[PDB]
Amino acid sequence: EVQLVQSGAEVKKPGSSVKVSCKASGGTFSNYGISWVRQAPGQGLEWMGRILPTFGTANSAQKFQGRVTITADESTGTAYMELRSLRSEDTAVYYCAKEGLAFLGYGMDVWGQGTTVTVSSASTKGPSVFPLAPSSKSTSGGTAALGCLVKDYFPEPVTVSWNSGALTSGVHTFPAVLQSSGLYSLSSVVTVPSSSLGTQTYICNVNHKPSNTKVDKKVEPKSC
Amino acid sequence: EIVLTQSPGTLSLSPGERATLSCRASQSVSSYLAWYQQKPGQAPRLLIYDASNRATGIPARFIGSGSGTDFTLTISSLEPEDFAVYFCQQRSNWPLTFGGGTKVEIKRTVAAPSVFIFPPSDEQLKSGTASVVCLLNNFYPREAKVQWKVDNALQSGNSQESVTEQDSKDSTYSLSSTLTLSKADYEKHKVYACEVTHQGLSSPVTKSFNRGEC
Amino acid sequence: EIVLTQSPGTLSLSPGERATLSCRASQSVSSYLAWYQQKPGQAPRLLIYDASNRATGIPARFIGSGSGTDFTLTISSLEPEDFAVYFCQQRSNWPLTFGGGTKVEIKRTVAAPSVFIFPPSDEQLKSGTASVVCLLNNFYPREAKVQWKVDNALQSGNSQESVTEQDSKDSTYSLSSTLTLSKADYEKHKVYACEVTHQGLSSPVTKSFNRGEC
Amino acid sequence: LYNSASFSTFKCYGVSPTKLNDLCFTNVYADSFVIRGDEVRQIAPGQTGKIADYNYKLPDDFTGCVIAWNSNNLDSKVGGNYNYLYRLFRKSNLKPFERDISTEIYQAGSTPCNGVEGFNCYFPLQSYGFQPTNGVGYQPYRVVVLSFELLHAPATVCGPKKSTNLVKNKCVNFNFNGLTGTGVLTESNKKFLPF
Repeated sequence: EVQLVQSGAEVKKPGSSVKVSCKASGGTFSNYGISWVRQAPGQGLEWMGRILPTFGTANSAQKFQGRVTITADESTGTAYMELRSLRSEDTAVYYCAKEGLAFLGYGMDVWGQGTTVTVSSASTKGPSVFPLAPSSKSTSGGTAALGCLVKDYFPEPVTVSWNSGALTSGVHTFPAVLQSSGLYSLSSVVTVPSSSLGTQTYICNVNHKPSNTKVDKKVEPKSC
Repeated sequence: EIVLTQSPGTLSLSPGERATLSCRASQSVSSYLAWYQQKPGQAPRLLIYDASNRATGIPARFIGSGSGTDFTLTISSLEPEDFAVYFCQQRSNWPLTFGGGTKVEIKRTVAAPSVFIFPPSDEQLKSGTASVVCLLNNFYPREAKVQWKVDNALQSGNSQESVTEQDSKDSTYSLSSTLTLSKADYEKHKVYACEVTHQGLSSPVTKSFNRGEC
Repeated sequence: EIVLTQSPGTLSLSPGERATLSCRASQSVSSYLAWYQQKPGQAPRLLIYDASNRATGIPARFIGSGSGTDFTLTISSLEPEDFAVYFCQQRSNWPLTFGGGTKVEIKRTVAAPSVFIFPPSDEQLKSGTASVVCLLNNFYPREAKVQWKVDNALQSGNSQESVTEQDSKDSTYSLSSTLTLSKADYEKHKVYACEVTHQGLSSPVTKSFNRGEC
Repeated sequence: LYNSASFSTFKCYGVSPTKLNDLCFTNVYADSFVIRGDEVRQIAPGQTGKIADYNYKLPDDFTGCVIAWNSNNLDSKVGGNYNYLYRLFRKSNLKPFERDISTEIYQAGSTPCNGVEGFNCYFPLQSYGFQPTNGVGYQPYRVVVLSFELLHAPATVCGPKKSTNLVKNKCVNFNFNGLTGTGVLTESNKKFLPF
């Protein structure tokens, strides 16, 4: 059961350089053939190139020529896939997987874990929490939905919990969307019976790890 | 450079039925193909290699066939843990391209999209940016369109959609669209409305609100 | 078990040169082997038996050679009714398996593949399935690739690429690909194209039509 | 080797199995490798395929002996045994009893490869997925190929045929180191020299 421990998330800036590692859990290498696969956010997979660790051979896809440089270190069993001249669209989740010392046939079977590599041009920014009041309390007389909008934060992720995680029924968390400016935003709403309104207090909390912020917005009705 | 396609793109099926995915090629890839099974937010895993063999540990319900320029992956019994995106990778020669994908969903009865709207808050109005949120919750199927009608005028180019994944308890979606615009623009109209059109709706339900008075 | 490899696969040659058909064997089949000739649409009559003899009625044109494990057929001054696939099957031990065979054909100058497109008619639209056919007439050599770009999207061969037999006058090929789809799939597309990639042509030509407006 | 009850494919062509220890041969060669199940058949003399063509070609006029027995306990570990390679691409065929270990990238097309794999330029070798859980025919088979040559040198390996007891005081047939005859053997009082 060969494992492939991979690096961690690395936010970078346009035009910079990145270096992802695919250390093989177990020691040194063998008759491998590790190859690198890139997956854009919410898209299909995309092959990049492969390396032969022990036999000392590597190449990249024709589209990535002159930009990707795959190297291996058989002493420690670690393969690197340094990428230079990072573009704005190169943000993706980069994988590494072994495919047998060959070129055609078997196909990759043991994968790493993914290394998110968001490339942009903005420093960490606190997320501005804004409450969405349960407006128009006349939908169906017994159902209501309310949430708190999280806007202009960077970078991912930001977990959202309601009442310190004491409520999960009818709770949604939409995926973050990259705005034109370059900051992320996501909503999080909860469906609550109209009877509970005006009697139970709901507070949503956020936890932006890079900016270590703990906000607590207590949602309110329209305040007459 | 060989290109692969997968048909169809959605392949909506209910549990217990039989699936049929076709990764039709473009050249001679006679017996060199592989199928991957990626659940959301995870790493892909190998299923079928050389278009007939099955990888170790895979349940026998997965059968692959076909050769030449037209292959087919067939699933006999759809377990709940078989709904994912299925990728095909041709391994004939350089480069080892991939396929589009086929997100296999759950098939259920049609449901009605509950609609809610939220005006921008006063605290959100401290800066010069105002955002309006129209929300659709527990609907099916995926196809749904939202249009904004600020001052009875169609608005475009300033909205962003966001769809959750299928729920694990009722298999219903949930869509949210935002209308980000400047404070001065928010002060240069009267009424705001979001219009939703769905297969499960007899009429295009539209929710609206007026500024200030609430 | 014995295996009889065949090389080459097509052996494109001219009327009146040296042919070097080979029958690379497995075992010691020194002299128990035969060659056959199958005219398309006919029964494969015998040509050579015991690897060095000749059947009755066989002209001096066909001369055989080879022994042991290597066996070769030499055709002297090819003749127009001597272009047919040749099978060499051993008759040493059980079983008497055949070979793949090589379809000898005429070598001519590279030609330009013409392209035609025919959309379905109203009568074909009375059914539940459409019928879109491309056409590649009078081209050379055999190898080709036909693709469809529907709505500027890479569609793949939802069809059966049919190739006709070599011409008896010009010795050129004709290709077809009946891209078929359902009526419901017909109306949600807008442009259909037939991509052609050829060695003889430097740039891939494409013939397309727009549905309805025609 | 014969009465071992552990060899799957103790069969061979040049000479009879029962007369192996009857002929004194020259320096017997021995080959060794591990292979799948589907192609132990083509390790025989005179076959063509993938391994009999580019890896280990055996001459038709073969006079050796071929061994093959299953070892799905030592060369198969969980996660595969990516340590047993085999060539699957070559310019031409292979002459009998030839060795090739060069790892120049094979060029299937008509374009320079520059020592780096690319379009129509495959790596020559290939690994074996020796999983512990495979059907028979994919499990490893250790193979030993023998060869007996009739070199003009006298001989170097004879057979340990037999040696029996001796009964004296009877008219019996005898054979001592090739010296046969008949007569009655009795103890002597001679003074033989060591040589």
